[PDB]
Amino acid sequence: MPRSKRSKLVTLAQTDKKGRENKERIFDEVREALDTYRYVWVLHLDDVRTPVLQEIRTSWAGSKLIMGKRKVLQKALGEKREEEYKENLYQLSKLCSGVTGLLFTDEDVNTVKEYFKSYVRSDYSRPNTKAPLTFTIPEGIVYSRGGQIPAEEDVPMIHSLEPTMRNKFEIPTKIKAGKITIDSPYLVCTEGEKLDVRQALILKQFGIAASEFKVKVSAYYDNDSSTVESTNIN
Amino acid sequence: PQNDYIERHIKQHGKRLDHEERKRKREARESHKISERAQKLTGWKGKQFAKKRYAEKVSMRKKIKAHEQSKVKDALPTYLLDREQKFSVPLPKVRGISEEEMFKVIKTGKSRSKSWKRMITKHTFVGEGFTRRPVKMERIIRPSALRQKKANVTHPELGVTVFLPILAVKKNPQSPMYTQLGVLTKGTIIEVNVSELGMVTAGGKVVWGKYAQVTNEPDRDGCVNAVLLV
Amino acid sequence: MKYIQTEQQIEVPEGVTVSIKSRIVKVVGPRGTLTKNLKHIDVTFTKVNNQLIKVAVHNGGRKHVAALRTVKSLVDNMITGVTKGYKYKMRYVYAHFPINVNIVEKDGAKFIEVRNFLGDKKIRNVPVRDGVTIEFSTNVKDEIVLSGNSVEDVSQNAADLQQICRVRNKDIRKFLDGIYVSHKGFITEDL
Amino acid sequence: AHFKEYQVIGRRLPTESVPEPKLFRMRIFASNEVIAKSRYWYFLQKLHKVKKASGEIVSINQINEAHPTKVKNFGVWVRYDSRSGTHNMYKEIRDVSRVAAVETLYQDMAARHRARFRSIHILKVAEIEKTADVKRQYVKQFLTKDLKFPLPHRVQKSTKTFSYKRPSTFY
RNA sequence: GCAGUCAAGCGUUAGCGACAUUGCUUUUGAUUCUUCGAUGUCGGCUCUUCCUAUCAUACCGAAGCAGAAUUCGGUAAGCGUUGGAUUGUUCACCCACUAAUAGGGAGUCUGGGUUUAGACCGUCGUGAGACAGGUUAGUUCCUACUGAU
RNA sequence: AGAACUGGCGAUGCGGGAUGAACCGAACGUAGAGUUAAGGUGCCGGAAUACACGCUCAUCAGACACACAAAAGGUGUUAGUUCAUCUAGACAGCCGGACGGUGGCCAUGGAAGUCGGAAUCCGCUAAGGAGUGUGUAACAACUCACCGGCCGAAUGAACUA
Repeated sequence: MPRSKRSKLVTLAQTDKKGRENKERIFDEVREALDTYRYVWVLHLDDVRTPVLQEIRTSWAGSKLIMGKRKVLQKALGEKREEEYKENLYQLSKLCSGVTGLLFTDEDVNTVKEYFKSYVRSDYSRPNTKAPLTFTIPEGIVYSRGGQIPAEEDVPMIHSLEPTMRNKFEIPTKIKAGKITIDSPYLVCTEGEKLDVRQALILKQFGIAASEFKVKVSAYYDNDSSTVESTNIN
Repeated sequence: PQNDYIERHIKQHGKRLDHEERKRKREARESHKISERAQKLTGWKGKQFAKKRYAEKVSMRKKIKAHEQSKVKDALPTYLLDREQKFSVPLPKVRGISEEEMFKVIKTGKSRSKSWKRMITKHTFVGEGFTRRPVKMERIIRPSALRQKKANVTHPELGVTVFLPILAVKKNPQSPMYTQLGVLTKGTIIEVNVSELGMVTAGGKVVWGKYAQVTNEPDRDGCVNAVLLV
Repeated sequence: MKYIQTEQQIEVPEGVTVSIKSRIVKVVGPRGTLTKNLKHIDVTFTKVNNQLIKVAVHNGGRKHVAALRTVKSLVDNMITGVTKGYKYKMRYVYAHFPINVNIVEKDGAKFIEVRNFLGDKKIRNVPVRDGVTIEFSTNVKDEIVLSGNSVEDVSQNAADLQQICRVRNKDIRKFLDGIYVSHKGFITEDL
Repeated sequence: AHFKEYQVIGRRLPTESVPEPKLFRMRIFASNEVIAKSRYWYFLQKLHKVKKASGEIVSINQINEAHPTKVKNFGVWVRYDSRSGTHNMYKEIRDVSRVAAVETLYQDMAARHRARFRSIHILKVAEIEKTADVKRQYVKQFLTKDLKFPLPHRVQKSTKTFSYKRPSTFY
């Protein structure tokens, strides 16, 4: 297959791939941190906002946490008994179902669990989850916030996003003289309904982040006791 | 009339539904269309298409190289900065222009049997002292259209060409009778008024004339090129 | 490189059952019946399970291998149409002249009729292809709905209906009257 | 062609006071002993200059296939100069015997690269005994477990100029 | 073109060299009033035939194309491409009307002229003699197609 | 252009090259038998529509005094060289992150990264460009440079015939 193969759309940018060097650095960091701190915790961060993660890091900067590829992190912790860096460390790795998010610290379990339980932040719909609340787009002139606000002050939607609504959000709409308008109100969400990608994108565009994401933890590891307790918070 | 409003109308009707989709489909089909045309565009068109493609590829390569180099990271006075910038002749053993049709024969008289006339088909410089003699004496004829007074002059220094009057011709090889005739005959050495450059030899005696050799062939070109023998 | 064996797997739901002799393919399901001819393609079908069907090419080339991956796609599309059903929506918008659309019963063929397009007096007619039912998109301002079993027939009908409203010798940027496909989907909604 | 394997050796005829010089042995495939000897001298005059007058063939012996019944893969390295100059090339061929593999390689080279017998120089041929040695799909394709495939569009030559049965593919 | 410049590649592998690139290449829509020895017979009438490197009509396409109308790439030879004008040479330019009044080859009735007619003015020579010009006088059924027995 | 040198025509029949006064072969009386050089073995044209390895889709390919419009180009085909990605999950496909000082500094009614322009920092990490683009009066709105959630076994880049 010399010719007619798939072409490329490479674009010039001031950034390059880190390559295997970053993976090796993460491996070494995980290995060092395993013995650096008495307590090791696993945090699931499949979908988390960058500012929230930065704020969490700053709150307990001393309680440094190392993140990376799930498979790479599992290899660093040791998936098998003969590969574990520490005795019975594979139990923590096995319970790591989500994306870690390996936290190393010294404070007792009570402090960590209280911090996890007492913290919660708003988040997008994140489809495959129950609808946080019902929402229907009002008719007439539309607004950037979806109309669930004092629309008398809200700025009308920009014309540039009308094609996005037609194609991306898949919401039938028409174009009017000055502002985007719809002939009839179109429902997009309802209580207890499993949302879809289109609904999530629409909610994110309207800024209705009625959902609330919270840190998820599955277990932790004790350096001395060499035992893993399947602590869970919901 | 009615300045750029068309943008306003586009903003009030917003990118007709099929326009974006059609544009995207055309852009996707652009590669296939170019590949197909690489086989189409037959004689007198495929050559131009290939030349354009080669130029585009060279430009893309040079732009990629510049980006890659950038991603890695003759003193002049304060008033000249930020401003635009073994005695063998350069061309020995010139082509041996033979004594041939170049001395074109023009038939004279109503009955063309006593021409006796020869015409020089080579560029020649004479100057003010031409003074065409009576027609009966025109044994050799140098046409006016083929006479040039200013020849291009250059030197491997600053690459500046300036048209200068031709002063005279001193030595034309290959039967210098041509020298006596004043013909250019590329390979000749001619004097040129170099007063424009104003180069001054040792002793403060400003020079304004130097001998230069014709580089280009004025017979096959409408311009005369020479290089200063400095 | 002249692959000795190449094939693909086709999943047939229990709601339909196909029969493949020499390459004329009949499809029967809850949404009616469909047929297609594939003799020209020169491929071979093979049954490995009651719900799975395989198509294989022996000692073929890239030009012939590509045929397999499109025959599989066509079979999948036919199965979905006979089971899921294909629905097409085509909205039309007019600036000044109110466009009128009606399904005239002339000659039985039921040609799609359009009038008052940009004020043009000439009547434009487009035949309704077999296997696709034309219906109006009630509750949707100025929109028509097309659906059926054959994807190709519906797509060709929509293409003809949108091309018949072409604008000539006019700036497309300023001229907006026409027929544009809204979106592509299925009759079910929510199957 | 139906080449044969000949063991060609040289001696660099002994100069005075230097009896029994170094002996060099070469494995080469040729249709006859004369061609094998000529190729031996051609390679000798390239690896280390020794002319025909200054050398001679110690002996020539035909090498028969050790096991001309086991089907095996063969790794072959090929070098040729056409149209461009010298450049290395590697190929993998599955055949019963080394001579058959060499013949198939020569035919494939002639078909694809238009190379000639003199333009092709045999470098090394190594037998394969286990998987993971072959690195190309077109050879690995035949190593699949229980490989099966029919012959499509089978046709048979007709002895008679005309047939009344309207012969069809069999099937 | 000349002399460089960057240097995709080949290099004895110090030199070459594709594409770009700098200097010739009245900065205030000013007016150059410029149009410089074509030594040759061709020039113009009608009709037919062939090409597209096509002017209109036809086809569709890209445009600050909003229309009118305009700039241009491409398909297309189907049908059209008219009329006056100089000569103190018509190696060519003007403007009536149209949608346009496209470019060539295959030469084929008429007029300059390509040639000895006879003469003249001046050139050149002691002269016959011929011209750097020029004017006058001029004479050049065999085969194939269309109808019929 | 010019020199010495070799062969044929010159003075020449014969087979083939559609035909060529310079090509390939070839030691010219009259006949018979058998084997060849050159050309071939679908018909004119006497001889396999012979075997075997592959290529060739060509809008007038290809069978062309081999001579140059000939250098590249084809998301056309067949075969090979080098460098990296790799089950510390190969390429490609669906989803999220794409931060914080910051709305950098001078230009100034607007340049919040995408009308001007100098460097392009430090804090920060799995990763973030004082920005690649689409589009806005002004951000805003969306994509990748780069990373992760699923997949699921070889992949991407430059060259040669």
